[PDB]
Amino acid sequence: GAIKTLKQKLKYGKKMKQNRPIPYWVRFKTNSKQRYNEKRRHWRRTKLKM
Amino acid sequence: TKGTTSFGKRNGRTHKLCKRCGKRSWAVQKKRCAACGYPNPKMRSFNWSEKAKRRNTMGTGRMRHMKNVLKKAAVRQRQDQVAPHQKRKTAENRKKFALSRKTKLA
Amino acid sequence: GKPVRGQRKGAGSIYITHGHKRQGQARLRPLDYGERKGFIRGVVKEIVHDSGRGAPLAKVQFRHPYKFKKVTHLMVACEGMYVGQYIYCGKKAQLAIGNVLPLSKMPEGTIVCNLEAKVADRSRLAKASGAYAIVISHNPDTGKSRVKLPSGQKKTVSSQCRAMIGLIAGGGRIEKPVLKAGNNYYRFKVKRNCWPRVRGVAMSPVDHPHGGGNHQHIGFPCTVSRNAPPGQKVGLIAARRTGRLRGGV
Amino acid sequence: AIGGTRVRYRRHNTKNTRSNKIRTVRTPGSRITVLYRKKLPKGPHTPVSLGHKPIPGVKRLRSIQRKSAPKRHLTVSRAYGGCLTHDLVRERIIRAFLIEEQKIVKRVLKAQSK
RNA sequence: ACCUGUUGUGGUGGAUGUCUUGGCCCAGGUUCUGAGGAAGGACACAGCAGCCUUGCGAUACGUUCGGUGAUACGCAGAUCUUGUGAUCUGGACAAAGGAACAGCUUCGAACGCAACUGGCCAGCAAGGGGUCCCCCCGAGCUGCCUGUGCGCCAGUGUUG
RNA sequence: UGAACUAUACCGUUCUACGGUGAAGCCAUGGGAAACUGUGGUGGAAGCCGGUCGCUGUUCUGACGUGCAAAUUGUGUAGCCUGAGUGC
RNA sequence: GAGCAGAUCUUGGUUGUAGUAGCGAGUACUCCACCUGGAGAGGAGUGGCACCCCGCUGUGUGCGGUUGAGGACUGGAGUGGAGCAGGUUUCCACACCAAACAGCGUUGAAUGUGGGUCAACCGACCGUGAGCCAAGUGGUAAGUUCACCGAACAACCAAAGCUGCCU
RNA sequence: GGCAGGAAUGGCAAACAGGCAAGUGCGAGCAAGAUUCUACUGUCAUGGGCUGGUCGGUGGCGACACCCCCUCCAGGCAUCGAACCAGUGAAUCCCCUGUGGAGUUCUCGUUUCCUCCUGAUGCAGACUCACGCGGGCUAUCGAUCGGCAUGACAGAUGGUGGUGUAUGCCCUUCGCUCAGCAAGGCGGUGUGGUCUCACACCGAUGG
RNA sequence: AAGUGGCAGUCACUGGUUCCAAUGAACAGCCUGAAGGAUUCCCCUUGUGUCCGUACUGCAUCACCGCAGCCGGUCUCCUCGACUAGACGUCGCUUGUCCACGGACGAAAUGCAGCUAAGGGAAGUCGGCAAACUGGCCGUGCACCUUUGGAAGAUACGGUGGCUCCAGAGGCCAUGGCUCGUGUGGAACUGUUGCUGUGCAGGGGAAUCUGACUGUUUAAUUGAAACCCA
RNA sequence: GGAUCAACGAGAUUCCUGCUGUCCCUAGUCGCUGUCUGGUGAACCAACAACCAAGGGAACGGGCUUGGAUGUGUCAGCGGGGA
RNA sequence: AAGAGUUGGAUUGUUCACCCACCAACAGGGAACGUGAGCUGGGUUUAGACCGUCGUGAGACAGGUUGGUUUUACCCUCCUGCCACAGA
RNA sequence: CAACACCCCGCCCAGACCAGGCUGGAUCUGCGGCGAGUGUAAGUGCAGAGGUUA
Ligand SMILES: [Zn+2]
Repeated sequence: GAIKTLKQKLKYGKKMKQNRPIPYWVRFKTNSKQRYNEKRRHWRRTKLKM
Repeated sequence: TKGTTSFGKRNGRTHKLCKRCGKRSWAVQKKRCAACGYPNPKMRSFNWSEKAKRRNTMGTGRMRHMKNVLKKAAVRQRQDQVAPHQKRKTAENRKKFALSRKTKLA
Repeated sequence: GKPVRGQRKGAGSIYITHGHKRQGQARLRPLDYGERKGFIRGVVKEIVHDSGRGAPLAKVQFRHPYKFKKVTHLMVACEGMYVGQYIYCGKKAQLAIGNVLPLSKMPEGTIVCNLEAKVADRSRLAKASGAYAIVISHNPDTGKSRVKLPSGQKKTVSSQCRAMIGLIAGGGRIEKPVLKAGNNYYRFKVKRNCWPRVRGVAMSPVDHPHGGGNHQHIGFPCTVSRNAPPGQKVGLIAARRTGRLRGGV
Repeated sequence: AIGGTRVRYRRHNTKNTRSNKIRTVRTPGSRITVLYRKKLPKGPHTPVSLGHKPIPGVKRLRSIQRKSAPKRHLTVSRAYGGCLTHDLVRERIIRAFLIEEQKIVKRVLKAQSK
């Protein structure tokens, strides 16, 4: 709902920011780097505890 | 009844985020973290769970001061491995160093 | 196996009194210079219903002993006491209904209520609906007094204990048979968590010394000892006798 | 008429408590909205002891309207005005006068019997 | 055509072989945290960055300085070269000189009181700003136990 | 460690169509020597009845029983529905 | 730490079953048009024809979305409009569905990018209630989720640090 | 620092209870927020600066009415259950007459449908004998006068003062009139270029 | 000059009335009075109003929980027209929606659901299980037994449409104008005797055992004679 | 707790009436299945297999022994068997 | 001589038993005491509860009573119909 | 190559799907008629219980 705490809102915003796919230029980093973002949540799949 | 149809009444929150351990283990009603026990000053930790200790031991966080003191200790240790320590100024050279300094600056 | 109902009650978690909306302690005005030497006047300012109690209470307002003020005490009401009554409290008070005076200024036939059990105590005896004590006798050798209590007993209390003259109001309420379970429900809902009451023969042997069996019965004498531990002290506690009471009690 | 004729809470309370009390008005824009009521307090009263009756000549104001109101809305121009009704004031006067008279009588008659 | 089989081949599958910035084991040394704020937890911080980092804190993948001495790099972009000089590295870390020793949001022993609140628009207040007042911002001080000292006291305690 | 399901106590608070029936009290009135009493209304009580929401869960021993569902389901059938009611 | 066929053995990958059982509550769709690489449907359909053209022949009751025209459902104790708890960006727009998901796929709560939430008046915040904590004191070998919460109601208690005038 | 007061530690805890104050165009204009922005129209709480002569005064028989700080105590509001009955008001809904637009018209139907609206706020007004909604109180009179009366669905009252009467007095829910305010909205009828949109006109402020 | 078109349910307020062996919070804040005391004589970060929540969902058929986009569950508010006693049930304006994997073939057998069925009427079966009968309202009327309250809607009998009339209640302006019983009774005519025409909507009676009643109960095989009650 | 007991009961039992597909004795009809189908598509189970009679045998065989059958492969059903 | 037949009911969970009838007759038996992925669930045989007797008791009871979830076939075969290939 | 069989398109005496039967100048789709089912259509002019009006 609309009612939140400032702490909860900051945490939800950080989770929104983390919910992002890897930059494209990252795989090319010489020593073989990450291909995809394995830490990526979706509101349907997995819920935040909070 | 027990299962599917009483899992729907399961809103609410016994626990919420604790401000010491950032874990959703802080019991709301009795304001007591179920993991670290926040209100009391000691951290909650029992010998009957090595894993629970492992998950909080010093070396799992920033260590933003103990890492520095440990790197200093490492510098000292890898000096003393090369050679035992020798104090630069001792009782037998203080006076010589001091009067040398005096004549040189005067 | 498991503890007993009357053993979980004494723990006092959900068996606390439902007193939130009550009026407070109903006691006689404390003993001070006025009530000891002469008399003090108080106005019966209000008669009120107290939750969980059968007798009405009375907000009675006196003056402050040493302050410019008005102390509004609250005492169980005397039957016949009305609002604006001017009750009198002290040694030189007169023998009138509602007055509070020491148990020595009372002749040996007086009917008293709100009786003290100790000096400077405040009304710990004869306080329920229609309750009254009767002053039997005085002893000046000791300064004491034999009084007959509502229970029919005869208690000796000092003649400096203060009582109130008359009956306790709200009398006659056990002379109406509760007709429904809901009446007793509402009755005890404001007193404490004690109703309904499961009987021990209807339980299982884990829950009560009476439970179990293929027929609901107690297999042992119900009359249990007085030294019985808490947990087997169920039944008739240290009963001197049993059965129908006939002739004398 | 416009947008229907059903209504909706406009404040942060969706429980039919004694403090919501919507009013269901119709707006200039042919709409239909709610306006919330306010509690009308009982105004001053005589003491519970002396009969709990309302005192005339004073208007019912909430707390802060009372704080900011003119003096005529709050007071009456009699003794104990706004705190007692004229009848209670009268019995107070008469009881006081007659009891002082009896006090005089008794003290002078005891100084006589001296 | 279907089935069974045998080869060849192609798929599905990840066994094998070989290795390994990893573990495990033994021996030696040290044990070097914290009210000057620890260990942990949050929220922040990158031109293109989500994660990770014993990265870092509004000076935020880094600041001063030393050692080194032309890179760094997945893209670009101006700085940089017989040099105050790229990069990497050293506990903000060497100077033997009592020379030098920056900064570090926020909860946390967590410290004005609280807190599921960034609440009490806390009290006091150096200063800065808008116009003596007043207004806004505001460093800093205010935790408890115990010890010592200082100030003020209390007692029909002992006395003068 | 757990009272988010669930049991119970307290604090605050919410919800309860439409009918049937017709308690006390009351009004007129007939009878009677009186005590008492007949009739027509009014009134709207009850852990009263039917019944909606709702809650519960009888019966089909119906459906399903690799389900919609680790307990639900019927264009059914039932219990209660001003109270010892109900939820948050 | 040295040999496997078994231990309802452990971990992994598979097979038949089997294109099978199924994907049957909540009444329901239809027509034209546009959006398409294609969707009134063809692989060089076929004979002249030497690709144009003229003939002949075949096309599954037909993907998705959205206007419009009809047919129906919800039927105010709603499939409507608001908010609680919970969710936490799912909201909006654009691009995009040939990666995958939606038991189809020109659509979506999908994917990618970029936006959006403005308060003296609506609420938390202010206290108080049930209840709790510190303090005070006590209990314990000892920390404690040890005891007491007592302005109705405690104690073993020196808790009035505030107000008026003078200064 | 002196004097005078001052028993009884500090908090937490309800997004349903207590608790200051905002309404309309739901728009200027949003793709997405809106009692938050916007245009109007308001409301609330609170701070600072400035400019020999002192119990505020008066009217009413009364109920009461009007104009011109400090201490302590006594009260009260906040403030409180449920059900049922009656009344009034609101919006909804419906009806009659009329208007503006639309649907039907094979026949009938002065027909059928929509619209014709009004918020907070005002130290504005008329009543308040509620001569629309009802309680309380005042003054006068003094009842049952011999058949007691008044008022209610039901209650209920009355020498502890009924009925009747009047400058009657008070409070409150409203409702009504005005300002807000018709400029807005609603149902339309048009003009102008068009555009990265302003003007004109009409149509119940009905019972 | 300055209530009033109507009346239905809801809401608010007002005046009451009943219920309780039940009497239905506190605090902050605010006000009045009583008694004392004392009494120099418009402008300002459009003054201040700081801090945090503010999207959307939210009885969800896809936004939460149930492993899921699960016929389950989950808090409150508003709530139109016609029939009707109606917040039942049936249909419709406003709002929203056509989404639940579909298509052909009259579509076997079997099944799960809806209905019918001659003659008989429990002969079926452990057992009338399942289904059926009855059903609303009005008028007449109603037995045993009884704790005198009930039983009781006992059982039962008759009627019910459409149309045209006849009676029948009130209000306002001033016995006339206007409004005016969707609320009742009677009659005439009428119909292939049929009318609570649909949805909805008791079958009834007579005993034995048992628990007095109402309430409670093993969430997920037992709702009971068990528990509770007075 | 014994005995009566009005009222009440989704309690247990018995009788009567009415009514009926419960039955004699079944038939018809209809929606959704199934049935065919486009898209999608599991699991249970699985020593290997999968026609019988008798015999013997861990006394009730699919295999053994002696006989009798048996072309291979379907589709919808089916509940005897696979103790 | 085993071809065909051997019934309708009342009580009882009943096999059995016992009556009422009809009939030519109302024979006796088997098949995992045929037959529950065919049904039913009356009975035995859970958890609830009552009575009686037994036991100090919890509890026992071929003593009585009431109430109590019977799941899955789409595999193979048999059987029923249906069809093709016959190619080995 | 033809000859025939089969499929698609038609009709059912048949059928779960298949299979079976019939048919290609067949047929299909209508229209008309017959027989049947219901029970006297709309529109328009015979009585109508009564009320209403001149
Ligand atoms: Zn913690």
